[PDB]
Amino acid sequence: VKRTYQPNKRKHSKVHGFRKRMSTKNGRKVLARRRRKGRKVLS
Amino acid sequence: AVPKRRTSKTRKNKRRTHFKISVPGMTECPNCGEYKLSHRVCKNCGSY
Amino acid sequence: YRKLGRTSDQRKAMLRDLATSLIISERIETTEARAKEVRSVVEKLITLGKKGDLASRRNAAKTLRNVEILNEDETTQTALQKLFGEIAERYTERQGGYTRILKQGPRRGDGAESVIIELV
Amino acid sequence: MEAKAVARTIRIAPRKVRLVLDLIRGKNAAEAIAILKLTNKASSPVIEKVLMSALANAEHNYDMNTDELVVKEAYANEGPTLKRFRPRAQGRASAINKRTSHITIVVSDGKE
RNA sequence: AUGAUGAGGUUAAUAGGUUCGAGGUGGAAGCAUGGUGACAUGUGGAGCUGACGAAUACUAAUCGAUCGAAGACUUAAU
RNA sequence: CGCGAGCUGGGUUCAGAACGUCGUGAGACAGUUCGGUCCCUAUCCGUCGUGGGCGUAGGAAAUUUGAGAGGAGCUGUCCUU
RNA sequence: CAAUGGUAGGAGAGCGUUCUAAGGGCGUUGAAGCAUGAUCGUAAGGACAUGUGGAGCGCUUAGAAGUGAGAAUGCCGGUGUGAGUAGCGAAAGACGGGUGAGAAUCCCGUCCACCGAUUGACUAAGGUUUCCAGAGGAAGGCUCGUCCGCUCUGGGUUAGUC
RNA sequence: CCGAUAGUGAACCAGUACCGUGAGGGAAAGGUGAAAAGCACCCCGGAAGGGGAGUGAAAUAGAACCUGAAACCGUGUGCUU
RNA sequence: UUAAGUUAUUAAGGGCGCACGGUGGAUGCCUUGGCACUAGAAGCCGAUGAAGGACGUUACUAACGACGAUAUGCUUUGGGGA
Ligand SMILES: CC[C@H]1OC(=O)[C@H](C)[C@@H](OC(=O)NCCCOCCC#Cc2ccc3c(=O)c(C(=O)O)cn(C)c3c2)[C@H](C)[C@@H](O[C@@H]2O[C@H](C)C[C@H](N(C)C)[C@H]2O)[C@](C)(OC)C[C@@H](C)C(=O)[C@H](C)[C@H]2NC(=O)O[C@@]21C
Ligand SMILES: [Mg+2]
Repeated sequence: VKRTYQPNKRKHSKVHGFRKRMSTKNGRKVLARRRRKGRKVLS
Repeated sequence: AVPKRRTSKTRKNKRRTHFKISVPGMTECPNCGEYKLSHRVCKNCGSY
Repeated sequence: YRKLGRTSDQRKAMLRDLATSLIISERIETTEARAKEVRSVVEKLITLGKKGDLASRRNAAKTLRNVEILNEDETTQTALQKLFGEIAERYTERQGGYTRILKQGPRRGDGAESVIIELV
Repeated sequence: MEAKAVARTIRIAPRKVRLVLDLIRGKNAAEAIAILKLTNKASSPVIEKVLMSALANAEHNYDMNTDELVVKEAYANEGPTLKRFRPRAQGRASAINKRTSHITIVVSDGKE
């Protein structure tokens, strides 16, 4: 059966990805929290 | 269809009283003196 | 008789193939049940060979596979020709037997009693 | 008077080896070897190996003879188990314990 | 089901094969004749035939090994 | 109202729908109607068969009596008198 | 001389664990833990001896508390039982030769069988090194394994026109 | 005040394994010895292991390495059935 | 010898004690790290390109620090003493 997450590099990097989070202030937030947390993969 | 209770060590060891391997049907080989299975060809020599 | 844990078409085929291979090699290694069941087939083929008339040749052609043996000096001849020219003579005077069986110990991968069925 | 030989962390479940070690307990060395080499089980090659190690140890370290050698006692006990899983149905996973065995054999000349 | 039960292990018919037969099928192959051919007829109830009946050691039950008694006291007849 | 870890699932008792009735309404009625997922590898006792051990004052091969136990246990028509 | 069953519950006396203050002590001539024992007190519990153990720890008085577990379908970690039971995930294999400590399972060969609007050839998306040649066998392969999409070593992707 | 189920989630390549499309969520895991003196050689084995010899105070301190409880699994047996 | 009566032995296995092993990681002892504070600095870094990172850099080679084509670092003063 068709399950979820039919992977796609372009959409993955479009809906997510550094420049997309840097396009909205709320996007800028999640990077802020992820650095405060010391995350290694930020977007 | 599930065990209503534990099988104690006593019951366990009791059930497996008859669960054992038998010593092989081995006889001495007439050409080499090493043991072989009866009615089989000796694997050390290769006789009868 | 035995079924050998196998269907009818797959057994018919296995028995005839095993008989052919025995005829090629004159002694092979296999499990007890299949030796016990190829014994009769190979013995009956040799009987078809002890007559050599064209009817028995044509009739024994049913079972044997078509194989080629390279003898010494690069001489070539098929299973039928072997049966009717090199094995009919050997057992012209013997009135049975034609095969022996030598039990061997169990194999490793299973507990199957391997045996060697050989043309006597 | 006694010779030791041990195989540790053998990849066979101890209760599977113990069946075979329930035959060579207290028998002579030659008869014991003939049993192992002819018993058609999985653990048998790994135990025969231990018997040869024990007899070699006896000859090379104590210079006792390998004919009057009875098997004083031979046993097997659990080892460091390896834990694995099998993907079963409806997303559930069941466990598989790949066990091991610490096989011990001591052969004696039956004296002091 | 396995184990048991039963028929046998060479001083042997227990099973296989070989030979003969029962039963089943129904006129094998190769020939010769006739037909343009599709086919038909004689050989020849032929040929084939798993379990069914009998004979025959031709092949396998060759070699070997384990277990298994020596008989309690008491009293009465003896 | 024996028996669904032996079976079915037609009725009834989920969500869909529809008619009659009641309710302004959401909805409702033991009023109808069409449709609607029956899971479980048996541990113990129990039961039906089938083995091994031991005891029956020696070790054995065969034939056994029967303390008990179980199974059967039904009945029609015709003729004769 | 009288009293002493007891649940919700009230009252009193206490036993134990960690730490602190002081005093006094014990310790490689073997501390704490751990194990055993047939020892002592009315109880919570306290000693002693012998083994393992290889450095800290008792006793008196008094202070403080993360102070006492058997149950919460408690949480975490180990190990059972069911049991050598269920399962071994659609299918055709047989045999000769070789390799090895070991082979139904690896390599070669013959025969046989399955697909064949496809289990065949391409190419996208996606995965990223699984690709190739040597070597290995712990682990992963639902068995075995000398084998591999596994492990170790060294390699491999070449565009003016796609 | 805690001494590795505590004390930070994290004493140790930790906001990391891993999980999720993502926001996010999130672990487990310290201790050989004084010194590495980390076991020269020999023996069985293809190897893993082992058994001697040697190092060391100690090697049931041998690298999964201080102490090593209980559940649990074995091997003997004195007394029972 | 025959009767009549009585009683062992047995242990396929099991029970209880005892001894010796295994797994397992509790306990005791230990501290690499935490926690809560007191006193004294400090309490703005960036178009002079910041905070964070990515790719690199060693004799060999991945990781972690460190440092960036002058890359496991370069110049200088003062200490610095194998
Ligand atoms: C395949 C394995 C899974 O088994 C099952 O599905 C079986 C089939 C199921 O049998 C039954 O249906 N009844 C027997 C059939 C009776 O029909 C009469 C007509 C009807 C009806 C009805 C009524 C209301 C609702 C409802 O209101 C509603 C909603 O959503 O609101 C949803 N519908 C569908 C309803 C339908 C099990 C066994 C079921 O138990 C039984 O239910 C009864 C309520 C009580 C039974 N007793 C206590 C008297 C009980 O024995 C359960 C509840 O499953 C649904 C089992 C539970 C434990 C599970 O959840 C397991 C994990 C299952 N889930 C799964 O994945 O594995 C299963 C094993
Ligand atoms: Mg799934």
